[PDB]
Amino acid sequence: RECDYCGTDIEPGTGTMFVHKDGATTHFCSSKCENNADLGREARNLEWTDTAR
Amino acid sequence: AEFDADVIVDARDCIMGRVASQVAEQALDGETVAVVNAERAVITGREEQIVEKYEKRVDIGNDNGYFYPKRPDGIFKRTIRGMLPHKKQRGREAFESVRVYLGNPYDEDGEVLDGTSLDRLSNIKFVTLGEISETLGANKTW
Amino acid sequence: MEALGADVTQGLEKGSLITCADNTGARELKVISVHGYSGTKNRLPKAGLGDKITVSVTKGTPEMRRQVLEAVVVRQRKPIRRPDGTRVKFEDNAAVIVDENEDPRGTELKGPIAREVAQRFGSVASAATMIV
Amino acid sequence: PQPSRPRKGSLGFGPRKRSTSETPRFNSWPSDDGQPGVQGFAGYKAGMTHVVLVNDEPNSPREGMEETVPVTVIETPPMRAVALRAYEDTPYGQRPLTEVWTDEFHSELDRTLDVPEDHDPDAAEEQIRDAHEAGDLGDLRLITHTVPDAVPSVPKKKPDVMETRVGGGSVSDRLDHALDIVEDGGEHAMNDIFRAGEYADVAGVTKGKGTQGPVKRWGVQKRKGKHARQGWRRRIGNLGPWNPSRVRSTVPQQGQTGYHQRTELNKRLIDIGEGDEPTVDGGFVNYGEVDGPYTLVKGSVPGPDKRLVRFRPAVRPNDQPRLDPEVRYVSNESNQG
RNA sequence: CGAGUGGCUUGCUACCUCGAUGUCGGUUCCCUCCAUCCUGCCCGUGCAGAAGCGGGCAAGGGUGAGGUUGUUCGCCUAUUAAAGGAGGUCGUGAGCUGGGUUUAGACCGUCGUGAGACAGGUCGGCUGCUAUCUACUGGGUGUGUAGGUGUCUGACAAGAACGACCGUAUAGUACGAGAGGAACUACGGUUGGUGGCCACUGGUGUACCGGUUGUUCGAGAGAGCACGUGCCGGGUAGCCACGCCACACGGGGUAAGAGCUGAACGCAUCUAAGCUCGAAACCCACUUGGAAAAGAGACACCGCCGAGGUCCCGCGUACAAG
RNA sequence: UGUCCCAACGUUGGGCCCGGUGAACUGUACAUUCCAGUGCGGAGUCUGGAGACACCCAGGGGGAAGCGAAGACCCUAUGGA
Ligand SMILES: [Cl-]
Ligand SMILES: [Cl-]
Ligand SMILES: [Cl-]
Ligand SMILES: [Cl-]
Ligand SMILES: [Cl-]
Ligand SMILES: [K+]
Ligand SMILES: [Mg+2]
Ligand SMILES: [Mg+2]
Ligand SMILES: [Mg+2]
Ligand SMILES: [Mg+2]
Ligand SMILES: [Mg+2]
Ligand SMILES: [Mg+2]
Ligand SMILES: [Mg+2]
Ligand SMILES: [Mg+2]
Ligand SMILES: [Mg+2]
Ligand SMILES: [Mg+2]
Ligand SMILES: [Mg+2]
Ligand SMILES: [Mg+2]
Ligand SMILES: [Mg+2]
Ligand SMILES: [Mg+2]
Ligand SMILES: [Mg+2]
Ligand SMILES: [Mg+2]
Ligand SMILES: [Mg+2]
Ligand SMILES: [Mg+2]
Ligand SMILES: [Mg+2]
Ligand SMILES: [Mg+2]
Ligand SMILES: [Mg+2]
Ligand code: NA
Ligand code: NA
Ligand code: NA
Ligand code: NA
Ligand code: NA
Ligand code: NA
Ligand code: NA
Ligand code: NA
Ligand code: NA
Ligand code: NA
Ligand code: NA
Ligand code: NA
Ligand code: NA
Ligand code: NA
Ligand code: NA
Ligand code: NA
Repeated sequence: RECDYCGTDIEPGTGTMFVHKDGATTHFCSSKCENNADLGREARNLEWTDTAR
Repeated sequence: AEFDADVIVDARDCIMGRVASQVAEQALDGETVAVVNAERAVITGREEQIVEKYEKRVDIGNDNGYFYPKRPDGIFKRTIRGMLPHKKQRGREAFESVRVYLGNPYDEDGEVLDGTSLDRLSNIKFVTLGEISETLGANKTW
Repeated sequence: MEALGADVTQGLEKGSLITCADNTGARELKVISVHGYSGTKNRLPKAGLGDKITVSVTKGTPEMRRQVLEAVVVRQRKPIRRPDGTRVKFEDNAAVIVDENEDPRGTELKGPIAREVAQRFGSVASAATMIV
Repeated sequence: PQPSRPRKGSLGFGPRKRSTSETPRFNSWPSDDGQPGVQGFAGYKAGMTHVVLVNDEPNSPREGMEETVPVTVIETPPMRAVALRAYEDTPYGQRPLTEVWTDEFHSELDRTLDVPEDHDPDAAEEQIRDAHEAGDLGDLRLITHTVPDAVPSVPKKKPDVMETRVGGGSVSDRLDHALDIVEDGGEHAMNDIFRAGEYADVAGVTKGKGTQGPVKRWGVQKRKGKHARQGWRRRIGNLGPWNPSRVRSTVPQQGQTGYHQRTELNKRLIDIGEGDEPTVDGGFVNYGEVDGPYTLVKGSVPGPDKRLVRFRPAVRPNDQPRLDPEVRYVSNESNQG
């Protein structure tokens, strides 16, 4: 699998599958990514993000 | 191992109590006694009750404790103790100079004290220490 | 009941107010009990995914308000674990009112439902839009 | 009316005190079924990671699917039987009779033992067989020890000596099987005893935590409500009733916690390999790198990383052994992050 | 109507304490009883089944959560296998709490000439002590057993280390007109308890990095203070639980009971002698402790001018000293 | 909203070990007790058993009807205000 935030390959047997109010699914590889999105940031602007690399 | 017993008594088919009483008797006269074949000693009565007594005594205890033996070794010696003033320095000595054995680890056959022998042909209501022991849940090593 | 095929960590307590996921005319539901669950001294009764609970209708239509009905937990905010180890958390906590046989009292279901819910309550499941 | 409630903690792991040996000692042994063999091994705890697997259980509806399982890595380099000990049967239990040793001693077995210089491996043997003729030969166990040197991550070199049991077909057979294992050099390995899939019991001396309150030591409650801001936060209401005018032992008090021995039951062996298949990136924190003879254990294991843990084929298994489970993916991802 | 047992209630008695044995209720934490609410094995039935009804053995384990009330009691809800009762100075204030009873202030009603009263009601109204002995939890130093290293044994001791439920198949089957509706056995799960662990999820993380408000070091660069981080964002290790692993079966002996063989009593009879079976209870099993078990143990090796140990030095898989 | 479910980890001052300083409470005597019993009917000290090698550190306070106050509650006094 691949992270729907950062884009880094997610390690099998690791992670959270967030489910939105509409129904959409978003897999995060870490708590860092979750809280970075809960702030209002987009993976594109964050430099350390592979999406941005 | 090695006990220069002046007297070697055989408990086989004998009434444990009567036996422990005569032993106490002698151990107080300095006599170095060694009781043998304890597992084969007998105590008259109704088995189902005789056991409750012994069981109860095992349950008994708390922090301080009430160490009651389960092997036919201990049971006998502990019975003998009760016939001695084990806490006075004279009776301690008399007690300690007495030992109980499982089976016969000696060369001579033990002797049967008078009137201690039980008649199997005339009595059907009695128990072998070994039985009680196994009942109490002791490991049958003999 | 039959295995959920997933490990749950209860997100609800007796007294918890949650969302009514259906067109029953109920909007807010209040937890009250947990079928087949007995706690321990002081422990407040825990409710988690796929649990047949007992509920008090908190908000809604003047006909549905204050009605003691059974229901099933379909979504919660606490992460629940799947076989492959991943975690699964939802947006809110919710449940759809149910009857004696365990068939939905309402017609349609609003919002998603965890796939594990299907295995215990198919009649509710076979009436679902999204099954995550 | 005082709602009921089970007591706080078990009276079965008492008295909760420090253990006598940092090395675990088994009290029970596996019965004598199959062929002659040693009933136990050892190794040093390395760390935690997950291994992805194929649902083995034929009664699992999910049978045959992917499934992530937690695994405690443990280093199990070959141990060495240095002698055969034989107990005899007396009306006072079982007592050692004699020991039959070797000559080939590990370059560092002297850091613990006063290694033999002049022993009689024939007369003792002789005496043993004689006890057997007589019918007073109780079980046979080998004195075994490890090679801490073999595990770089383990700082210690001084071998952890300990006795494991041998039980086979007849008594004669395992006496010989015993003799032979020894005669050579005593060298043996995990594979020799265990096999992946099988169930084993892992005994070990838990992580030590020093003195601790009753809350953490017995799972009692801290004070609640207003009670907690009063000057008592983590101590019980009372030590007991008026009479009996004394404090029982059954009442939870302050004391030593951890570093007690526990023989954790029914642990599954995922795989027994060699090399660095298990090792993590960065390195097993507070432990190091693994590369060599190992064993993967399902779930947790007593003790912290670097502690000696012994194995023994589960004596009270519940499930039938589902041999050599398929290993699809062992995670090497770092432990820090 | 008659005979009794217990000592929860109530009353009677005035032996005990007035140089004081701190109240009720609650809480917390510990052992217990059986007159058993559930769970195990039985019997009878106005026992078809399912579901009940009455009785027997049985104290292993459980017996929970909330609304009014200071309440105990009790009334009510929803769950539940069931949400049993009682003893321990009506267990527990050198543990907590202080809502009620029962100080001093005040109001109401009633009584009273009045001061003032009430077995009427209401608002406010304090919780002292540095443990000497004993007791138990854990930890050390000596002595005894009479040189050291390592490995053992097991008298005895502790355990609830496990209890219970739901579901699937057996089965829409047995039984029943029908409705309805079992079981043995095999599986999977939940819950309570228990022991351990940190790959994983979550907490913390005044280690660390970043953003930013005020002010001071002229600006900048870089920093201090803003309570023991200014605030905010992120957070490693570790410690943790809300995270994860593990926690039998089976034997042996019995109770209530079902039976066998069987006499006293030619017959009959489960009992008197004897024998077969049979409880979640009892013994083993299994976990933990345990040579100071005074019968103070066993083995192996090394050594008695030398084996081995202490201090010392670098550190912890250990740690309040030790 | 950590009041609670149900607790965790952290900070600061103590706490613990070392140097220095250095009190009080309390003390018929003996005193390693525990289970029963018995006694002015609530015993470490009597009776019967059980158990107990001595010394020490730390702890939370079960008991000494622990210490503190010649009971405020009750009645008595040919008492007081
Ligand atoms: Cl005891
Ligand atoms: Cl005496
Ligand atoms: Cl007779
Ligand atoms: Cl409830
Ligand atoms: Cl409290
Ligand atoms: K009084
Ligand atoms: Mg409560
Ligand atoms: Mg980590
Ligand atoms: Mg990660
Ligand atoms: Mg009087
Ligand atoms: Mg008092
Ligand atoms: Mg009864
Ligand atoms: Mg029926
Ligand atoms: Mg009980
Ligand atoms: Mg009281
Ligand atoms: Mg009580
Ligand atoms: Mg008290
Ligand atoms: Mg007080
Ligand atoms: Mg008050
Ligand atoms: Mg009031
Ligand atoms: Mg008041
Ligand atoms: Mg105080
Ligand atoms: Mg600062
Ligand atoms: Mg006395
Ligand atoms: Mg007076
Ligand atoms: Mg007065
Ligand atoms: Mg006057
Ligand atoms: Na007799
Ligand atoms: Na006993
Ligand atoms: Na305070
Ligand atoms: Na205070
Ligand atoms: Na009375
Ligand atoms: Na007095
Ligand atoms: Na009270
Ligand atoms: Na019971
Ligand atoms: Na109530
Ligand atoms: Na009292
Ligand atoms: Na007080
Ligand atoms: Na009180
Ligand atoms: Na049985
Ligand atoms: Na000794
Ligand atoms: Na807090
Ligand atoms: Na005390």
